Amino acid sequence: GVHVSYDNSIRDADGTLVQFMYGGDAIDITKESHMTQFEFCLDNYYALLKKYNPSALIEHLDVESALKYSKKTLKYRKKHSKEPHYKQSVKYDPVLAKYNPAKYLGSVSENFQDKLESFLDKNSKGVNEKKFRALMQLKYM
Amino acid sequence: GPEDFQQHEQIRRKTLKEKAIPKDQRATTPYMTKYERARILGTRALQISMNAPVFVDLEGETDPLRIAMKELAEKKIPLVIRRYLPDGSFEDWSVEELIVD
Amino acid sequence: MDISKPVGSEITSVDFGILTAKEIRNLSAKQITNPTVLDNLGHPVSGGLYDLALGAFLRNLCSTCGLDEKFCPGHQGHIELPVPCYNPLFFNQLYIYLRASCLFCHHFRLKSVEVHRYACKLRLLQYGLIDESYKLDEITLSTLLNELKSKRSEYVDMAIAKALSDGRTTERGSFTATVNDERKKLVHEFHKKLLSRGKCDNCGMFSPKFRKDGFTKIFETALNEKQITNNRVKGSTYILSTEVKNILDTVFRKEQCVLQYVFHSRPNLSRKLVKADSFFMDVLVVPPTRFRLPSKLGEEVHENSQNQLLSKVLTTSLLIRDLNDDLSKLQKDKVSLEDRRVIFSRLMNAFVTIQNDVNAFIDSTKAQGRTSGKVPIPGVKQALEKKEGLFRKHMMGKRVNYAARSVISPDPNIETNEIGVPPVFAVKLTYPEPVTAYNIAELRQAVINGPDKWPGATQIQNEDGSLVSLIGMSVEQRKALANQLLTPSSNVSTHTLNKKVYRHIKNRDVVLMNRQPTLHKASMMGHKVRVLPNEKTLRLHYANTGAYNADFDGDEMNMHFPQNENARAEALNLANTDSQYLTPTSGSPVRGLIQDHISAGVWLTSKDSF
Amino acid sequence: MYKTEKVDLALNRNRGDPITQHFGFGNDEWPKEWLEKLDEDGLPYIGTYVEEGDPICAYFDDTLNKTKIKTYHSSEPAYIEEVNLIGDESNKFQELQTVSIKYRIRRTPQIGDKF
Amino acid sequence: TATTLNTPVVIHATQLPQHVSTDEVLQFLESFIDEKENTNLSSSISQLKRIQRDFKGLP
Amino acid sequence: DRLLNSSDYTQASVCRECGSILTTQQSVPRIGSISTVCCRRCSMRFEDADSQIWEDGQGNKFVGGNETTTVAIPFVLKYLDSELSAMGIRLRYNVEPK
Amino acid sequence: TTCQFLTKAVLDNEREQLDSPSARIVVGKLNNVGTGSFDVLAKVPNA
Amino acid sequence: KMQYFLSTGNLVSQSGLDLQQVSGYTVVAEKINFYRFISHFRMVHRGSFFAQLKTTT
Amino acid sequence: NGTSNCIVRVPIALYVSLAPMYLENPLQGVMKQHLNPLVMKYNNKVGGVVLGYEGLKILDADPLSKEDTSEKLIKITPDTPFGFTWCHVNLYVWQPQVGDVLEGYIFIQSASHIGLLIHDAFNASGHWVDSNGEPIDGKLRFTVRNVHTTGRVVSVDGTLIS
RNA sequence: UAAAUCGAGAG
DNA sequence: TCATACGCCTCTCTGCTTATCGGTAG
DNA sequence: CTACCGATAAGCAGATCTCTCGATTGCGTATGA
Ligand SMILES: Nc1ncnc2c1ncn2[C@@H]1O[C@H](COP(=O)(O)CP(=O)(O)OP(=O)(O)O)[C@@H](O)[C@H]1O
Ligand SMILES: [Mg+2]
Ligand SMILES: [Zn+2]
Ligand SMILES: [Zn+2]
Ligand SMILES: [Zn+2]
Repeated sequence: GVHVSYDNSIRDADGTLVQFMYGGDAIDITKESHMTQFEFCLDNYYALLKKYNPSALIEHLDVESALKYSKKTLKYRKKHSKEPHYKQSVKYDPVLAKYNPAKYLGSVSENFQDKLESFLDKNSKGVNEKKFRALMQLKYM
Repeated sequence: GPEDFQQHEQIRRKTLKEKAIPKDQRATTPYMTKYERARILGTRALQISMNAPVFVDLEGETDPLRIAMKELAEKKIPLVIRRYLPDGSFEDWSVEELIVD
Repeated sequence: MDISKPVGSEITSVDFGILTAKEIRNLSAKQITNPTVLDNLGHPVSGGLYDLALGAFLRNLCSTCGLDEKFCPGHQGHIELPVPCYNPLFFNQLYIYLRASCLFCHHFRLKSVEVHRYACKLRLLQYGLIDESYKLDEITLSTLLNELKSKRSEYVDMAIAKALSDGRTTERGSFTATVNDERKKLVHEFHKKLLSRGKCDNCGMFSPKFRKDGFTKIFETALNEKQITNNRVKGSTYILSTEVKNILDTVFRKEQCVLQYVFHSRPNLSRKLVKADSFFMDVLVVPPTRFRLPSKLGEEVHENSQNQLLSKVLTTSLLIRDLNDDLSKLQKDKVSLEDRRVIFSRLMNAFVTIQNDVNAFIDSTKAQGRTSGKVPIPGVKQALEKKEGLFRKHMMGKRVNYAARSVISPDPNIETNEIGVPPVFAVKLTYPEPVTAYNIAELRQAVINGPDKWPGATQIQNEDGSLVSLIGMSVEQRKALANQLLTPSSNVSTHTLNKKVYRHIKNRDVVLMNRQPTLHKASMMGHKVRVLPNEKTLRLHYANTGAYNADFDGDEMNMHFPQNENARAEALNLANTDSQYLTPTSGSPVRGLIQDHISAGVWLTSKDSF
Repeated sequence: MYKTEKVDLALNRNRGDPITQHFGFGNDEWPKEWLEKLDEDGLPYIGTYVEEGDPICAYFDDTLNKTKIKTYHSSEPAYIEEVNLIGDESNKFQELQTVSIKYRIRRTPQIGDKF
Repeated sequence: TATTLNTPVVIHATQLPQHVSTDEVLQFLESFIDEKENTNLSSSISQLKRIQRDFKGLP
Repeated sequence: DRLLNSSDYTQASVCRECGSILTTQQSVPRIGSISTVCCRRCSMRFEDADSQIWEDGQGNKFVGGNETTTVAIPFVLKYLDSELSAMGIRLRYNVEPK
Repeated sequence: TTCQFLTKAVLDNEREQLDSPSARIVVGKLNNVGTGSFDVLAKVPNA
Repeated sequence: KMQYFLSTGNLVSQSGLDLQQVSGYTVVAEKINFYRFISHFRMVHRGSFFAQLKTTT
Repeated sequence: NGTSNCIVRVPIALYVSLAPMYLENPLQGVMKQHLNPLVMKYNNKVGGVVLGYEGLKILDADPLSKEDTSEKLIKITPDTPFGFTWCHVNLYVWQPQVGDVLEGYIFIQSASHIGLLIHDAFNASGHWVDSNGEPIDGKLRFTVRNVHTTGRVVSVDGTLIS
């Protein structure tokens, strides 16, 4: 009976909540295959962009709030990374908790965002980091 | 004709109105899920097979499902999707606002 | 299902309940009296188990609705048991409630304050106040007890009132898994505490201790030597079903306050009082003749097992009724003590045997009495319980129309998403295409071709459900029917409908193709159909074998044909084989060429090949 | 394929009642097309093509006063191979009651046949 | 017949009956056919045209 | 489609208030009438009480109870409900457009 | 244990709303998972 | 009685004959092929009592 | 007639089914599917034989929509393209009442029964001598003590005495 | 046309 | 003498549930 | 001192994919023939 609801929170048929997010990220296991392959995505950027068409996915999307909160939270965690697990008092919850990942571009997981930032920092490459980040955030959405 | 039915009708419509989520605050996925697309295509094909009026050019097509897919491509399907939330509240999206893929 | 026959009403919810003796007497169409199913001639006998008021039998018109066998829904009947009989389902509850009760003050052996606290807790949990129930315990704070009862009741009344106004609960009560668990735990603890302590504190009197020997006999033990002393200071017989029924009826009438919340998981909006004459069945309900039809070989006719059980029921009932009549004359004509005593012992044995009989009728395992036997007739419970029972074999899985099965053979010449449908399957499986302006030419050609030449049609379902078969029609008749395919309907009621042509499965259709055991999603996809007119095997491409886990091996797998547009569009899109490229187990791909295509690629892609 | 079936007429009158069903043809208006697969004594000709719906044996019953026929009960076409008339060990020289009929079905190798 | 194609599933009356106001049924009778013909072949008009003139004149 | 629409689909009548499927039945017309579907439990015998009364097949006259609708249910559900009624358990089905 | 769970549900008059797939299958209702997790309405242009 | 035993496989006895199982004592000597036929006469069974226990030793 | 209107307007709230072919013309589709057959037929729920209707409405399934919107919502059943929706319409129904006075003509006369035609549209069931000697004519006041409605058309019976 | 038990098999 | 209807005619796992021997306060 | 409360010891109850064939169906007895 347990199934994904329209709140992105999975729950049983009667209504009792089991998880607030599918695995914490609400990403499909079938479509997770090429979300970490940053090299492959960079290589086929043009084909992936033609597939996704971000131009037609703007009038029904919000792009700024989720990205701002994600940057703030990322800086917060980086500042507080060298802290014990129990002492890490929560002031900024993960962006997925508040902003719907299916409606707010940039509301991605902490693991995916960390991997994307590490790849963009270690690999300095016409595609710039901004367009690649936007494409991969749309891919996550 | 009793008020013992008027009261029931009034309370039913009141509960239904309190259930509906206003268009200004629906917070679901703007995209059309695969299940929604499949159900819309099937229902439109059923209606076409039952002699409902069509809006697209029938370029030598005999499959109601194919006609439904053509209408969905042209975004001329006159159907409204009532997404249901776990408590009972619903948001009345239509195929026009919903974007495919 | 016919898409031209819409149904408006829907079964929103189902609530269980216990049938009362009054309604079934009002509901029934006839009372079954004699235990003779069939007479010498085989004609149904009035008052028997196959009475014509219980449903049309064979060629006999039903005497209740006046309809033939195929048209008679089957009207239920009832029988009148002579003595109230214990329901074998509720016998544990009967035992629990007969124990932990006082026969003198007609209350439970628990304190009135304790049962009031439990009733208040259960009433709070009815609406879902899972916290107020625990907060009620801290109101501990002979004459003050009446005030304590009011204080707890006042707290319960306002706790519900504040929860209903602000929207935390509606008047129907909130029921969730955790409140159900808390209610179950509370009820279990309540029963355990009830059964624990004797010496009923309402009047301070010891009560006899009951015992059971099977599910039909209940005995009680008198008070012991130390126990018999204190009974008068205040100032292993066999008990009867009638007197236990009276005792429990009076006890329930006295303790309705707690019993209502014990016997309801939701607020009792119906306000109906619970009664102890619910574990006791004075009337049995016989299923209609349609559900009790007899088995039939070519000649070997076998009786219904339910009919045998009900006939034995009626035999025992008639014997008891005759013995009671003989008991009456032995009393008006006064005789010696033993003369009535022997037949009274026989009557008690008859009561015991009718209890065992009803226990056997409901539950086969609870039956007592078997020396050698051949096979113990399953009860109605045995018809719904095991893997072969009604549930797991007839609603959790059913045999399906419009579906085929055969051996699979490979075919690398189909487009890795299609199925090779043999022409033998292609002439039997059909789809109900309704005729329209765009479908008229194709369906006219199919009707003209007929049920034997693929592509073709086998039936032409009219607007008013009239099915016209094309099996025994000539070419001229089929041509005339195709000409009369799309015509303006004269009937006003059927002016919104059009004829449906049961066309053969064409090349554009989609089928569900499944292999057992289905260990995951991929073992049941939807392939497009390709009609290969050679032989009689379902021909499958080579990529699907990895997901289906089959070899062309003598392996067999089914092929279901969905019969409506929703299922077509939803097997073509959601269940189609293209969408199952990656299994959800770990996201790894599951399709691809297997054995010689790999070697061919290794040899072709080597740089030694020009 | 070799398959045999036993046409036991004396299976409904299992009691001591005398014979009420005899092999052969009655005097009613039975169809004349029954003689294209059945002999004069209500038995199938040897080497006969029998398919679904084709008569297998003709028996006459003294009660219904009609000529009824048993029927082949398989979709696979078959050939009549052997017809045996089984007698009764009882002293009573009863009529022909039980008859054994053997079929022959050509199992040529089609695809799907395991080798 | 009597299917969900020509008969309502439920025909509950919402309110109490109300007699005809303004004393003239012609405010509806003259406008009933005005919106009808400006099928139903079950004497739906044949026997319905005999109830309008009687309140006005003679048949 | 695999479990109901193509296995045991039946448009069985149902009573709106009693919520029972096999308690309903058909009536016997007098002359040129219509065999309307009626509920046995709903109907009251004419002793305890035209187009208001319906009779059974044995000549008994029952008044009232002639409100019911049609629902799409499997037949095995009806068989299970009959088996439960044999156990003394009543299943009540709530019909939406009451 | 169809018998045991039937008594435990009929003693307390457990009304069920037909939410799990098993109940909907028993009563022959459209499921609530997947394509049955929503309704479909028609935009009719009347006067 | 012996013909019934042969035609059904069930062993009806008042002592049990020191044999654990009751049914499945006679099998039809199938003649699909001579290998099958001759294999019928050389086979042995551990007993139908051993066809249900889960001890694979 | 007998100083009684006998023509009562009874609004109803009926649950109907709309065909897929009546989608761009839904109100007319509903009226032609359900309301037109009810004309000139005796319906017990409304009270009597319906003479007509006016003021058809379709109850929207989107409550937040206005009450004057020209585009309404019909609920489509999962198993069937047919749509079900509530409706509101006023029914003009002839409502005879038992024990009252009704005026009706006589068209067909028989040996036993007298054929009374109320407004020449209420079927019911050779000059002779009356109480005053006047020949039997159509104009008379009869009673409605007994009403026949088992047949396809409702009928009334009665006698001059009250 | 049935229903149960046993036996022999296929994946 | 002798036939068919009536009357029966012994080698696995998880809990739950009840009964009975110890202890603490009053 | 003795009743309420636990803590084992024992017993009890419920469990441990589809498809095709074939074969088979009780003794026992007791009275009207
Ligand atoms: N008890 C059982 N349950 C389910 N499936 C079974 C089964 N017993 C056998 N099978 C089937 O028998 C077939 C054997 O296939 P597998 O042994 O699993 C692949 P394999 O070992 O590579 O065979 P190969 O050596 O012939 O190439 C499977 O398709 C399996 O479904
Ligand atoms: Mg294989
Ligand atoms: Zn009947
Ligand atoms: Zn007491
Ligand atoms: Zn009812």
